[PDB]
Parts: sequence; C-alpha cells; structure tokens
Amino acid sequence: GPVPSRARVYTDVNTHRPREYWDYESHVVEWGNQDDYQLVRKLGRGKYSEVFEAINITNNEKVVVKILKPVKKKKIKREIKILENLRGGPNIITLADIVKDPVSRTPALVFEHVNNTDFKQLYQTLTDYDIRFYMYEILKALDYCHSMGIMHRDVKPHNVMIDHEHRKLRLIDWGLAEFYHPGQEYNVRVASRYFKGPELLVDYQMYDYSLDMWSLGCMLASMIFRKEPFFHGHDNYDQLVRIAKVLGTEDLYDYIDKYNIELDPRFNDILGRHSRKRWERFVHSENQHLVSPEALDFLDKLLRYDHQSRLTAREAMEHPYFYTVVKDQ
Ligand SMILES: CC(C)COC(=O)c1[nH]c2ccc(F)cc2c1-c1cn(CC2CCN(CCNS(=O)(=O)c3ccc(CC(C)C)cc3)CC2)nn1
Repeated sequence: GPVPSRARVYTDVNTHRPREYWDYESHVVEWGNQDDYQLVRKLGRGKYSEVFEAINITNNEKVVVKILKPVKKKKIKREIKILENLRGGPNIITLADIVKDPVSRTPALVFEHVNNTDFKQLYQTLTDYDIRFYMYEILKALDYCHSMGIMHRDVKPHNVMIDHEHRKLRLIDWGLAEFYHPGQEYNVRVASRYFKGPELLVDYQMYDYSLDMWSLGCMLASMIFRKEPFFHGHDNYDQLVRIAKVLGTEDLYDYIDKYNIELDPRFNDILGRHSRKRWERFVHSENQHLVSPEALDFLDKLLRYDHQSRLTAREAMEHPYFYTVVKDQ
C-alpha cells in the first residue's frame, strides 16, 4: 500500500501534550445563558451554520452568534476544543461563549465581532502591499495553529475576516480542523473544491499541516493574478486536471510514484500529458501591479504536489516577498 508520511515540523506536538488537549471526544462543554444575546441581523449561511450579528444585553457589546446545524456531538466538541486551545493566538477568532437555545436546543457559538461588510469592493482595490501585509497576518495564524498541533483544512478567502478600517484580520470557521497525529489517516473530503490539495484529490490520507499551505497558494494566486478561482475545476477529478495543466504532469506522476499512491482508474483517461507552465502566462496588463519576481518565487514554493516540499508557514514568513511588511513591524 501507500508509503507513510509525517510532517516536517511540529510532528509530535500533540504526543507531548496531556490527553485532554486533543482527545476532544471527552471534552465537556461549558454552556451559558442564551438569554444574554439578542440577534440583530443575519450575516451569512452555509451547509453547517448560520451566522448572526448580535448584542450581549449584559454589556451592550456587539457580537457574532454562529448557530450550528445538526452534526455529530463530537464534531461540535472538536470545533469547541480547537477554538479554546487556540484562544488568544495571533489573528485567531476568539470564541467568547457557548450557548444552547432552551426550547430548540440547537447549540450556538458566540464570537468576537469583526467588521467586514466591505469585502466586495476591498477585494478589487487591494494594493500589492495590502496583499503582502494580509498574507503575513494569515501566516501568523497558520504558524500558531500548526505549532499548536492543529490543521485548519478549510483555508480560503471567505474564511478570512478583514476589517480594513483597522487593518485587522481573523481566521474563522474551525469546523473542519483536526489535530495532527503522526501516522494518522484523515478524511480526504475536506475544504472547498478550488482549494483542495493534490493529496486530497488523489486520496492520500496521511497528510498534515502542509495541506493548509497549498490552500494559501491558491488564495495568493487568485489575488495576484486577479483570477477567482485560480484552478477552476468542474469537480474533484477535473480539479486535479486543472492543476496538472499548470504544474505539469511529470511532477504529478513523480509524486504518485514516490508515495506509491493508487490512482483512481478514472484519472486514466483525463490527466493527459502537460508541461509545467511558466507563471508569466497568467500576467496581463490588469494584474501586473500585484505581480513581482518575489511574489512568483513565493507562489511557486507553495504550490507543489509533494506536500513535504511545500514551504512551512514559518518558512513562508521569511520569504523576500515579505521583507517590506516585516520592516514596518
Ligand atoms: C458564513 C458561514 C457559512 C460561516 O460563518 C462563520 O463561520 C463565521 N464565523 C464568524 C465569527 C466571527 C465573525 F465576526 C464572523 C463570522 C462568520 C462569518 C461568515 N461570514 C460570511 C462571509 C465572510 C467573508 N466575507 C468576505 C471574504 N473575506 S475578506 O473580504 O475579508 C478577504 C479579503 C482579502 C483576502 C485576500 C488575502 C490576501 C487575505 C481574503 C479575504 C464575505 C462574507 N460573515 N461572518
């Protein structure tokens, strides 16, 4: 069968913590008073939750209430446990309270409020510098959670909340995140299609934090080339097709060899032969003000089939692309 794998960094971080740190199944939830919050207006909805602006009538503080739809109790315990473990880390959304409606009995998480409502315009007026800066803030959060033994597994634009007025950014929706344990085999059905890593697409289950680094690359690429989504895949098979027509197929079959991955016979007829394209081809007159040698050298080191050879968050944070942002701080 397939050749095993381990994270290059933070490998045994959880082995060294006490059991309860990662054994979320045994975590008991500190519920609270659902009557301290009142819903003002709805802010969004998704397959696993509906999000409201709310006010804590205890302190007048405005707040975000995320009402969970039916999942397994352990999935909830998982999100709750990861959020508490990460509370206070750089640019992690703060879980404030945990309440359950008395009659409905649907659980809900209560978070610090981050002012977004600005995204659409902000998305197409970020300067080259804004992008470097906000990418640096994301990496701060990824490095933290990785060092804390946690994969996010759903890195993507909509899971980043930016109040540009206060250059403030939080990484949200930890519903998909797990703890990394060496030699564990994880579910490949995670993350949005356009951001799924090659390991998930070919069904290699012993993946790790470097999965988030791939998704960062896709985020970065669409921002700097002004192409959303970058890898515009019709479904999970054609998404590996779309990657291969940029990264080339030779590096892909090398990846498959090295880890002795068993390709779904479906891919046989659709992966083709494709050379590895030069990034220059995505550069046109309307995005070139966000494209630079440093940005492309950076991008190329995130988007590798071989998850072991992608930049780690800390390593990313040191790349030349970020010299100017680091100099300001
Ligand atoms: C929606 C549910 C399905 C799940 O919800 C939550 O789980 C949730 N949980 C919260 C906790 C606290 C809270 F305060 C809100 C929330 C929310 C929550 C969710 N939505 C909805 C969208 C959130 C993202 N918006 C813009 C995208 N990011 S963006 O513009 O800021 C940007 C800029 C630029 C980039 C480029 C990079 C260089 C950075 C990327 C992203 C669109 C609206 N609203 N609130």
